[PDB]
Amino acid sequence: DVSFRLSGADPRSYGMFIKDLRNALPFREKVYNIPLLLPSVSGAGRYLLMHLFNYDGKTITVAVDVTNVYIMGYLADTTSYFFNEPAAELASQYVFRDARRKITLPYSGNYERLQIAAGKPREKIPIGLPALDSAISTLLHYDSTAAAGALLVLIQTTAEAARFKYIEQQIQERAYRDEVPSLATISLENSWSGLSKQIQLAQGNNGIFRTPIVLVDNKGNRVQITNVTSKVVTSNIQLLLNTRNI
Ligand SMILES: Nc1ncnc2[nH]cnc12
Repeated sequence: DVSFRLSGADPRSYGMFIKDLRNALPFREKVYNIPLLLPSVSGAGRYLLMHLFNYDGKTITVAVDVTNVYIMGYLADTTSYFFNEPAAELASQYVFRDARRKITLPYSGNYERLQIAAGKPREKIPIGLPALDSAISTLLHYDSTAAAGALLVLIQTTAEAARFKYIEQQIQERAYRDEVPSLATISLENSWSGLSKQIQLAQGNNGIFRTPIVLVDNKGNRVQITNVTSKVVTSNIQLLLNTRNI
């Protein structure tokens, strides 16, 4: 289980929470020195539980699928809430079985459906650690419109920060002030499967990508990633989505 408490949270303890989250995800192989996540894990062993405590010390417990870092649902007080999709429903068989009631959220867990329900695209939703604090507080008292925007903050400050060191950095910069994500953060979020597939395919091709991935960089310009020598590969991506699961 990993745990983060926002009271006392500073860029450094956050950096540490994100290092422990990565560290808690099982892998048997490293492809180009990046952890390759497992193709499947069975049952209960498929879910990591994160305890998040907001500044006032209230907690929600989020269940994450360890094969692809997907947030499946969460428990607030005595109620579990799960995304409306098959994988979240399978997850309910193993986690939060102690909750007095189980509520299925009107939407599934991907960004398209969540932005529709929340009302804004995520490039207009400020993220940071004050926004994570706010998100926890929202999720404690059900409201499904408000839960959609809070869950967009929650995904980006935990699962997306574990996947890319750049997003973790970005959230460390927003430790005392929220700010909308750069377009580089949106691009990276959207490319994880692609990037993961081509680094794994690069293995039998001299570290060269069979199809290059285009990203927006820091300075907002289009940039083609073509082999594993790239800074995106050497420094930025931290966990690889197994090809079996793409
Ligand atoms: N529900 C989710 N959990 C983690 N990463 C995601 N990316 C998009 N939706 C996500």
